[PDB]
Amino acid sequence: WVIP
Amino acid sequence: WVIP
Amino acid sequence: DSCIQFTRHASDVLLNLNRLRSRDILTDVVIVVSREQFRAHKTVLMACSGLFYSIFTDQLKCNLSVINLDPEINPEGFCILLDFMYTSRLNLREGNIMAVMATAMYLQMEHVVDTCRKFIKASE
Amino acid sequence: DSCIQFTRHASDVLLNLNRLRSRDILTDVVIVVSREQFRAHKTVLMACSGLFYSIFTDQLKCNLSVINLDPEINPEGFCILLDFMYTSRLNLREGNIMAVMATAMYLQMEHVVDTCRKFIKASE
Ligand SMILES: N#Cc1c(Cl)ncnc1Nc1ccc2c(c1)CC(=O)N2
Ligand SMILES: N#Cc1c(Cl)ncnc1Nc1ccc2c(c1)CC(=O)N2
Ligand SMILES: [Cl-]
Ligand SMILES: [Cl-]
Ligand SMILES: [Cl-]
Ligand SMILES: [Cl-]
Repeated sequence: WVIP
Repeated sequence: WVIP
Repeated sequence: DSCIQFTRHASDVLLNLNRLRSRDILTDVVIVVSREQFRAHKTVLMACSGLFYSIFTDQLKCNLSVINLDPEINPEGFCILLDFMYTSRLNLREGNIMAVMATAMYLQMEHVVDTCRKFIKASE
Repeated sequence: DSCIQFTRHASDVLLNLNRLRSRDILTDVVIVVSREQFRAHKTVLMACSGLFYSIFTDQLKCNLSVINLDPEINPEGFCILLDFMYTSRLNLREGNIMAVMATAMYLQMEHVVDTCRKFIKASE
């Protein structure tokens, strides 16, 4: 999971 | 396009 | 093999599938979550959820145009997960995390359940 | 928005759509290319090809279970492009490049046409  |  | 790969292909396919959903193009099922209804593509639902994969591979349920979810399922939680299926983006907030996690457990979406558990553990 | 994103989501969806195709699950069209037939999902075809996007948004053609391609289309070229649609992987070789490029032009798959043009220009 990432900060897009 | 890339070499996968 | 000696194939070449187009990096953005999977993302572009998903963007187009979401565009088709938004315009209600070739949607083949309506998911009913208490008073709310959500139109979708069976193949996308199966590709994202262990529960829908089970439902639409069933010889009788594969032909149903309407699927009614358990009454305990929160419509907003379902909406957030349906958006995630079609976009890879999860709108996870303090106010919806419990509903999203419970919906993801029911839908059998392990990666979503995982990040919900981690975000909850960080707040305790 | 304040969304989080699962990097592998689009790739995982596409892998599952290809698994459904391989098992002939919820495929809703057969593409006929001279003596050969290819089963697929209309939504994936539309998401990858300008030609299929046009065909399946047509009020009459959207309901067809069989689509016959132009007799000039090479089945192997179509097979290679169909695999690319479901995998992001293009099996481009000296022996098939001309057929793949012609098929991609017909199918309106601009990125494939682009790499074919570039590979051809490098060999002249
Ligand atoms: N459509 C399809 C499909 C196929 Cl073909 N093969 C394998 N899994 C498929 N989908 C599916 C099954 C289980 C789970 C998920 C997706 C996400 C998750 O957390 N569990
Ligand atoms: N399905 C869908 C779709 C939608 Cl909804 N919106 C916009 N394009 C869509 N698909 C589509 C249209 C044109 C082209 C491609 C795909 C690849 C390419 O080279 N040209
Ligand atoms: Cl029904
Ligand atoms: Cl997931
Ligand atoms: Cl027909
Ligand atoms: Cl393309």
